Amino acid sequence: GSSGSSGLEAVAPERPRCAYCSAEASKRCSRCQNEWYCCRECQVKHWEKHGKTCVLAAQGDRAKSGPSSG
Ligand SMILES: [Zn+2]
Ligand SMILES: [Zn+2]
Repeated sequence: GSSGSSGLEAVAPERPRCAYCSAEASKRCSRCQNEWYCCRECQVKHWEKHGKTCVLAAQGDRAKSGPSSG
């Protein structure tokens, strides 16, 4: 009996959040698209810092999706 393999750790992903109020982000920076925020209110506030991180980045790889309505 010569065996020994183990590495199937299961972990669930976490939803995005704001950077100022860590509140429901469900939004993306309309400048770099590499940040999350609840509303423009915070975006402006935490802009002095984020700014540096924000770098002109055009849209790249897009995912597939399709919402619905009731
Ligand atoms: Zn916020
Ligand atoms: Zn940005």
